[PDB]
Amino acid sequence: MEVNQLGLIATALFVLVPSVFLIILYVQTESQQ
Amino acid sequence: MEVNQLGLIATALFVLVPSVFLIILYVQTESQQ
Amino acid sequence: METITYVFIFACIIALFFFAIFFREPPRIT
Amino acid sequence: AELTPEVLTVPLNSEGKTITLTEKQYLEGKRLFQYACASCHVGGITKTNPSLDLRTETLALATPPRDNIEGLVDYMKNPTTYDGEQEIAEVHPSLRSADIFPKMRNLTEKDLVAIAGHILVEPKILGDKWGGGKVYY
Amino acid sequence: NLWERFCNWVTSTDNRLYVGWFGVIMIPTLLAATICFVIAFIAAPPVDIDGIREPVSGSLLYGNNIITGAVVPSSNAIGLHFYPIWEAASLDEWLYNGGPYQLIIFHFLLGASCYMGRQWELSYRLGMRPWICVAYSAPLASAFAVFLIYPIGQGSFSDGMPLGISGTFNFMIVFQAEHNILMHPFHQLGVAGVFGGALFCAMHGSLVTSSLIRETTETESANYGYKFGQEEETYNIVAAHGYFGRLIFQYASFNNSRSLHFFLAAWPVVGVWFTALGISTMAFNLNGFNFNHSVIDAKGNVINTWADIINRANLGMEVMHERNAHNFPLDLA
Amino acid sequence: TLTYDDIVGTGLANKCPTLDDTARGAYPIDSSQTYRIARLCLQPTTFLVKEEPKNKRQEAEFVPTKLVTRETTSLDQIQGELKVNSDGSLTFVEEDGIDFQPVTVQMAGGERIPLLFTVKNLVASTQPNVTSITTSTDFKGEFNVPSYRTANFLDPKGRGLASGYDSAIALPQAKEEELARANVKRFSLTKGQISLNVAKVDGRTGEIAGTFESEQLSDDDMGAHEPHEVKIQGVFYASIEPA
Amino acid sequence: EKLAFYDYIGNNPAKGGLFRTGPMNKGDGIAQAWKGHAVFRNKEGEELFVR
Amino acid sequence: ELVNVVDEKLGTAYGEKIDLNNTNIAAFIQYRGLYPTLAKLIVKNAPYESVEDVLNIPGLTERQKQILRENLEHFTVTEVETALVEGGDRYNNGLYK
Amino acid sequence: METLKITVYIVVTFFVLLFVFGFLSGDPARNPKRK
Amino acid sequence: LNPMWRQGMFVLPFMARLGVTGSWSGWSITGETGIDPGFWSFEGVALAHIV
Ligand code: CLA
Ligand code: CLA
Ligand code: CLA
Ligand code: CLA
Ligand SMILES: CC(C)=CCC/C(C)=C/CC/C(C)=C/CC/C(C)=C/CC/C(C)=C\CC/C(C)=C/CC/C(C)=C/CC/C(C)=C\CC/C(C)=C\CC1=CC(=O)C(C)=C(C)C1=O
Ligand SMILES: CCCCCCCCCCCCCCCC(=O)OC[C@H](CO[C@@H]1O[C@H](CS(=O)(=O)O)[C@@H](O)[C@H](O)[C@H]1O)OC(=O)CCCCCCCCCCCCCCC
Ligand SMILES: CCCCCCCCCCCCCCCC(=O)OC[C@H](COP(=O)(O)OC[C@@H](O)CO)OC(=O)CCCCCCCCCCCCCCC
Ligand SMILES: CCCCCCCCCCCCO[C@@H]1O[C@H](CO)[C@@H](O[C@H]2O[C@H](CO)[C@@H](O)[C@H](O)[C@H]2O)[C@H](O)[C@H]1O
Ligand SMILES: CCCCCCCCCCCCO[C@@H]1O[C@H](CO)[C@@H](O[C@H]2O[C@H](CO)[C@@H](O)[C@H](O)[C@H]2O)[C@H](O)[C@H]1O
Ligand code: OEX
Ligand SMILES: [Ca+2]
Ligand SMILES: [Cl-]
Ligand SMILES: [Cl-]
Repeated sequence: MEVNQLGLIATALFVLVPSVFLIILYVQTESQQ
Repeated sequence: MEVNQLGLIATALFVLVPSVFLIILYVQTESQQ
Repeated sequence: METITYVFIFACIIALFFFAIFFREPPRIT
Repeated sequence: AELTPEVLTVPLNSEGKTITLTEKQYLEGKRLFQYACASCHVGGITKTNPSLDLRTETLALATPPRDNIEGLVDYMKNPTTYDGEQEIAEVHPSLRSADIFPKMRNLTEKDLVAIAGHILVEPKILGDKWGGGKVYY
Repeated sequence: NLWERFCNWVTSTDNRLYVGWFGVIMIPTLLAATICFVIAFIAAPPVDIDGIREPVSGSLLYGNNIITGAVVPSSNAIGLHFYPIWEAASLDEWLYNGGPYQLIIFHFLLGASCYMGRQWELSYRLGMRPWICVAYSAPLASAFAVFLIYPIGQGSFSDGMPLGISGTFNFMIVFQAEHNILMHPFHQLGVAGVFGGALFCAMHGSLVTSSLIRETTETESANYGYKFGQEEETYNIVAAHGYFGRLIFQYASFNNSRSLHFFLAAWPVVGVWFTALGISTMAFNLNGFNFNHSVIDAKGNVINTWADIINRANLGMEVMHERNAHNFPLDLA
Repeated sequence: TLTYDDIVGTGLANKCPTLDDTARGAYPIDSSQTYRIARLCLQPTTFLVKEEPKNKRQEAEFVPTKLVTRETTSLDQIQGELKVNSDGSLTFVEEDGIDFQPVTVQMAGGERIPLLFTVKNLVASTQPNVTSITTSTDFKGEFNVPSYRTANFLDPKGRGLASGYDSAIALPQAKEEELARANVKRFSLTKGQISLNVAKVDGRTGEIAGTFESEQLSDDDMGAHEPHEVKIQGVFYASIEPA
Repeated sequence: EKLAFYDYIGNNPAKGGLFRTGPMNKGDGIAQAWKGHAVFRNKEGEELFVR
Repeated sequence: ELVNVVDEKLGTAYGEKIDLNNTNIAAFIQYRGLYPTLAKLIVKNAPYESVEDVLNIPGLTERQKQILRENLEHFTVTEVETALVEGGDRYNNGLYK
Repeated sequence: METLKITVYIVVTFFVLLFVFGFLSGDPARNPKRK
Repeated sequence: LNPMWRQGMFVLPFMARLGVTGSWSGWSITGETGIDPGFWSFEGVALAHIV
């Protein structure tokens, strides 16, 4: 199947950039007490 | 140039996964007191 | 595509130089 | 392998007569070759004209033949071109141009014989290295 | 007085980065060299380095990666001629003939010399002893050897080291072909300098780390056992000396920290001084040792050594380098 | 009478000699005396490259370019026989001289056009009934343009014509049909046309000067790509001696 | 040729897609030449017009 | 279609003997009495329709004509290859020892 | 090019004069211990 | 037949709209030659924005 190659990195970035953002916030919430 | 396609995403992951890992460990360090 | 990647990594290194020089942990003399 | 008298046996004239050099004569010929010729004839090649060289086959096809002691001594006294049509003493060292080539001034007949003997013995020792250039280094 | 205020600001030790008068020269030259290097490394058109109308592409946009990219040295037709932008009829001509290389290397060499002067200047303003600039003179001498002295001796800035990774490797290989630098004693002293510098760096680091005084618990990093500006020594010099003196023998070990740190400064600096001098002396074609056909048997046959194998490799490099640039049998420069 | 030290570094060595403004005479030509060009100089001032339109039929006009190889462009010291034909036309046949210069010109968009600006083996004749060379004499002629690189030139992958590899050695198992255009170097000899228009004559010293326009092809990279048509315009100077 | 190129629905901006990415040349190719106006006729010879 | 003309020339008699129209002048060293005078005359007066037209070089002497007659069997004539004779390669083809 | 040459000459002359006259402006005094 | 809007150029038409036509490499989007853009070519505008 002749798919857009950039789609893969796009999908990865679409997963990774916001998810780790949430992870960052969550982890720094857990170390606050 | 006729470069390897996965060489994009690999490079991105090579930056992204360790860097954000360090960023996570940095930010949760700063929120500790 | 590969040129953009090289220039992006180089620019990130230069930005890191800026933050490591001007926004470092201050050496607090004890 | 040793420097036997069979190694040091070289043609004297074009007729077929041969001479046998002593090891002292061969070593003096090597020293005088390094003194007066090697700056342009190192390894049997010619630096300023690489199409000619000091290989025995090349000297044999020269006019007159230079693959014997007498021909080489005559060349050292009166050098010519490869076909023997013009004298080149004004640009090649010789006894007759020792005033413009000062290193040829004190060369005796024995020195010329020793140099010629070194030129004739060196291919027999070195194989294709003599006159071969950098391919055979 | 405006001049007095400017002099006070220039020599002020309260600036985050010290300027000084050497920095007054250093900042514009290094900024110019850096900006022109970044622009040329990304976007310069191909450069006819050998002067034979055979342009070599070194920028990223013309088909290079980080490894193969370079700022190509100026044309062999230029030679040692000064080639600023205003000497060219247009920017296209200046880019074709490798003008960016001359701009970058001249600004860089001036800025790095002023960097050495600036190191002295700040050491003087802080009440320090002044010889850090002397240690920095070794890499600076190396840069001068590969960018200026070797082009001067060879007669062209085309023979300077290219500003790139693969261009550097090309410089090394052609240099070994033409000068046999591996057999040069000054390069051997340089290898002893850098190998010994790495060895003594690892040695000093491991010996100090080995003798750190216990100030922390097992969970935390040992680096928190040192506080910045503390008066006591953070490690036991006597324990490290006892270890290293039992490792070899007592009199091969420094018990004096000042002598040890002087040795740490002196060994790689002197070694790199010698290898930079090796590059300069080979710029005037005083080459490394030539042992080709040195070993001869009783008859007269050549007995090869490892030097003859090195000579075969050098011959391969020599006959392949700059494959269209030579018209005559001897590569005289 | 300028010495070499008065000329070096200035750029005057690339300039053809000029004739004086008050010199529009006629140089007589006897039909029995043989003549020679003792010095023919050609100083180009403008390089025009024919653009390649995408469509098959268009204007296809010459566009200006930027010289990037500096003052290395003039042909000089050219000698030849100037013979008188039976029709009265004067024919110049060159024999030797600095009759070629490699020249690279840059088109708009950064593309570089290498060419061998040459008059090699030029044969150039006039119209019939020329008994005196005047400011109306024209020399129309043809010359050979050999390959920009000769047969010993090695490409960046070590391939060439009289020397080098005959294949792409860094792709040992690639298909060789697609790379046959780059693997097999070809030597090209094309033809060029030049018109020399006489504008100033010195009947005493035999010197003539004027303008030239020549058409030739550019470098083809030993047959890798198609050449571009180049028109070269400039000034010329020729010294005519009686042989 | 420019005027004829304007009269072509591949240059209509209302012919693309939301996830059809890239230039217009990525779609139908890079235009090289106008092939000329096509006139369709039947066997009688009457001119025919494409809708 | 795309052929290397030098290898094709090696397929002809150029690869076995001295071609009077194409061969570099240094090859005339490999026969007695040709280099440099007769070789210079031969290379100067090329092209030749046949081998025996080398005897009709202007200014030849009787001795040089006899020398050429003794080396007539070592010569061939082929069509002038442009790549072999352009750039002055018949006098200096870039090959030394 | 001529304007660029004059501009570069002016800039270089300015910075070099700054260097020279700055090191003439009592530099040995500007040290923390003596004078 | 291959203008800027066929090539996915998004910011090139805005620079061209307000008067930036030339490039430092000699071409013009108007298709003519000879024109000297000065500093304010497309590259000059991009460089000014980066600075
Ligand atoms: C610290 C400032 C500084 C210095 C020292 C230099 C130095 C240089 N630039 Mg430069 N440059 C600078 C800032 C500087 N640049 C800035 C800010 C820009 C951006 C506008 C540029 C843009 C630029 C371009 C575009 C080019 C240069 C070039 C050059 C070189 C030759 C210039 C020349 O011919 O001047 C000659 C002028 C003088 C010598 C001035 C004479 C005045 C005094 C009396 C000096 C006397 C000389 C004598 C040895 C004494 C020296 C001082 C002594 C105390 C040690 C030289 C390496 C050119 C280059 O690299 O060519 C390859 C070139 O093309 N520069
Ligand atoms: C295991 C094998 C080995 C080893 C250990 C070495 C070791 C060395 N070789 Mg060597 N070499 C080898 C094999 C080896 N070689 C072989 C096989 C060949 C033949 C192909 C060569 C050919 C060769 C050549 C031709 C040269 C060397 C040189 C050197 C020296 C380089 C280090 C140096 O000069 O630093 C000194 C420091 C520098 C060179 C850097 C200068 C830094 C400047 C002053 C500042 C830079 C600032 C920068 C731009 C910005 C920083 C970024 C950021 C902080 C902002 C070193 C002694 C070089 C030499 O002798 O140096 C002169 C040299 O020219 N070698
Ligand atoms: C088997 C391992 C081995 C050994 C023993 C050596 C040894 C040496 N190498 Mg070598 N080398 C090696 C592997 C090795 N190399 C490898 C794998 C490479 C890469 C392929 C190289 C590449 C290399 C280059 C490129 C060069 C050397 C050079 C040298 C010499 C000086 C290096 C130096 O100061 O090092 C740093 C180490 C020290 C400063 C510590 C001191 C070490 C000294 C030599 C030992 C003294 C011990 C003493 C004699 C024993 C008795 C003592 C007792 C009486 C108390 C030295 C003889 C240089 C050379 O040829 O010099 C002539 C040189 O140019 N080496
Ligand atoms: C105003 C914004 C804008 C516009 C109109 C354009 C227009 C254009 N760009 Mg461009 N670009 C922009 C901003 C813009 N750009 C920015 C900010 C960047 C930097 C990242 C770029 C980087 C860029 C590159 C690198 C390229 C273009 C190209 C192009 C051309 C092709 C368009 C294309 O393929 O789109 C594709 C568009 C889409 C597939 C639509 C995306 C829809 C998103 C993903 C929906 C998201 C849904 C959301 C997640 C839902 C959340 C729900 C939640 C709230 C609950 C076109 C002229 C290309 C070209 O031809 O240039 C020569 C090209 O190569 N652009
Ligand atoms: C069957 C048998 C025989 C059985 C064996 C049993 C037996 C009883 C045998 C014993 C008898 C015997 C020894 C046998 C003889 C055999 C013998 C002679 C073996 C040969 C050994 C051999 C091959 C070589 C060993 C010698 C050798 C390795 C010498 C190298 C010397 C060397 C270069 C040392 C210099 C080191 C030095 C000066 C530099 C280090 C500088 C530095 C960075 C560190 C110093 C330092 C750093 C710190 O940062 C701190 C802080 C402190 C303080 C400090 O100092
Ligand atoms: C491509 C062409 C276009 C190129 C564009 C270049 C334009 C340059 C514009 C510069 C504008 C100012 C920005 C810098 C501010 C700053 O640095 O803050 C830090 C302080 C701020 O001023 C200090 O701080 C105070 C000022 S303030 O109150 O903080 O505002 C003040 O009290 C103090 O006296 C003063 O010293 O600056 C200093 O410490 C002293 C000056 C040192 C700056 C030198 C620049 C670095 C040169 C390195 C060369 C090699 C680099 C290679 C890359 C690795
Ligand atoms: C947990 C260790 C992991 C090491 C992995 C790499 C090993 C490299 C080969 C051996 C080198 C030997 C040198 C060690 C030297 C040595 O003795 O180390 C020992 C040291 C621990 O020693 P101490 O307990 O004394 O701690 C020292 C502290 O006081 C610091 O001063 O280990 C480390 O901290 C190293 C951590 C790894 C450092 C490298 C990280 C690798 C990252 C690479 C990029 C990853 C990208 C992923 C993409 C998906
Ligand atoms: C660390 C990550 C930093 C960010 C990196 C990503 C930024 C955006 C990159 C856009 C690149 C342009 O878009 C992408 O270009 C490459 C060429 O470069 C195209 O690739 C195409 O061209 C190449 C030649 O170059 C062909 O060999 C290949 O078969 C073909 O697919 C892609 O089809 C297109 O999707
Ligand atoms: C190309 C340049 C070379 C040619 C020009 C130089 C030739 C040599 C002439 C000597 C001139 C030196 O003149 C020098 O000037 C400065 C600036 O006014 C003087 O004045 C300076 O004094 C003190 C330091 O003592 C500073 O705090 C003060 O702000 C400053 O004005 C110096 O005391 C004087 O010594
Ligand atoms: O340029 Mn760079 O390297 Ca010094 O040698 Mn000659 O020149 Mn080229 O050859 Mn080898
Ligand atoms: Ca006229
Ligand atoms: Cl090379
Ligand atoms: Cl040469």
